[PDB]
Amino acid sequence: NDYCQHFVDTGHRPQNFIRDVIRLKDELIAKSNTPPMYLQADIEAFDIRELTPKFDVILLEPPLEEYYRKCWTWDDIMKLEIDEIAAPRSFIFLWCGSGEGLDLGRVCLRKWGYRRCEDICWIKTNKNNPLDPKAVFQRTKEHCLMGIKGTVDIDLIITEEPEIGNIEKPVEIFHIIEHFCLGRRRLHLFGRDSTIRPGWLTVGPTLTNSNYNAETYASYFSAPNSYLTGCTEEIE
Amino acid sequence: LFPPQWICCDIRYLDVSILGKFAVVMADPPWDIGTLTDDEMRRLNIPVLQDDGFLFLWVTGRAMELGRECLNLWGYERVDEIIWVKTNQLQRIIHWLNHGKEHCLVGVKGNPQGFNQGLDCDVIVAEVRSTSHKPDEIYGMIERLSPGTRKIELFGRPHNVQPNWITLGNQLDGIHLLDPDVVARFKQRYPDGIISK
Ligand SMILES: CC1(C)CCN(Cc2ccc3[nH]c(C[C@]4(O)CCCN(c5cc(NCc6ccccc6)ncn5)C4)nc3c2)CC1
Repeated sequence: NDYCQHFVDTGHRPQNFIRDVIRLKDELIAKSNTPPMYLQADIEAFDIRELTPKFDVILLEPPLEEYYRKCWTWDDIMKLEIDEIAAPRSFIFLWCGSGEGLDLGRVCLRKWGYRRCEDICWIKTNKNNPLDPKAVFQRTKEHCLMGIKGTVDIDLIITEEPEIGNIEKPVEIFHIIEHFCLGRRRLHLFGRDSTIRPGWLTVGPTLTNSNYNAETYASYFSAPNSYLTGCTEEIE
Repeated sequence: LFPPQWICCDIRYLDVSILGKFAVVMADPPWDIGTLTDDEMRRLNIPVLQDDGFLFLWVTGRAMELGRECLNLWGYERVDEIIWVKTNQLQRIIHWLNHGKEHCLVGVKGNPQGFNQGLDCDVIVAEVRSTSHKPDEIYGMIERLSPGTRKIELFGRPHNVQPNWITLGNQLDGIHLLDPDVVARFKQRYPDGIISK
């Protein structure tokens, strides 16, 4: 059964035929989650250094020109000073799309001081709906690269192609990150009102409200909570 | 021409200038992650194999970065990336994360014309066979992309031999060459029929 032949014949992408798409751990994550914090900021014009403390996890979702068929070019993304707000041992999750970002985003990771350790693929089914010039094939996926600096889940997210103009990335990315148990100071750059989430600081230009206070934020991680994984009990 | 041809050899030492120009190159190298060092990989004479065409390059682990490097050194621009989702016979998926997929980089060189860009998608779904054994779907995809053209695979194994394809690899069974111009340049370059150093 050749699913590529089938796709050429019918318009059904091969991923359409993949079948089939721990609790207490989610409870432990949900218990130790800081209250959602969020700040409206124009990130190009904003000294990212006043975001403190250094973060254990950074989720970086710049608005790529290709998502639309204010955009950020990889030129702009590469000039972000991500290394200035990353904890010495920290992790980054960078959405790179499916074009040149697959290479330029790897440049960014190295520029900011990370080495890649996972390539998480968002495979987009078109069960409800049977071109870049440089493209050779139809692009049906996006990549989210995972970076580490310093010293359960699989690397695939399968969902239906969102409606045109919908740029949301699948919420499953957050479950994957949180199940790694990498620390509690978590930053989502270029999030939206729709992505605000307990356990996360969201910064982005389209947010409509802010509640961020650097001292209140640092509050949540003072002793005896400085080094928690976010997957453990609350320290009584 | 048309039927499968192959050459058992060490790809490090073979003079691939005898083989001519190809519309498609596919390589599945033994990255050091009988392997080749990064320098050995950087030094392979890929650039002579093509003037205008595509390169399909299987990558994994840090070869994801290194393969991009060889890809650019050899003179290609990476313009696509195929992923093969690994399933069992029931279409379910088989360091930090478990891996459900293998990656194959797509590089373009020159300006190829007359190829049918856009017929397949960049995701393959297919069953796993032997360890290190690639899905036949890639040959179907590559055929629709550039039908009837000469293609060469590097580091293939005996099951990989295909019509329109010359397969190179050190576990193939001897030499099997049918293209006349290739037989000719082979005999000229290797009269006593041996290939070392
Ligand atoms: C689609 C994938 C899943 C397929 C598997 N992929 C990884 C993978 C796994 C197993 C492989 N098995 C071969 C065929 C080869 O024959 C095996 C043995 C050395 N091969 C050479 C090596 C060579 N020079 C150096 C040398 C010579 C002699 C002794 C030591 C070193 N010259 C010609 N062939 C190459 N490729 C493989 C690729 C991931 C994607």
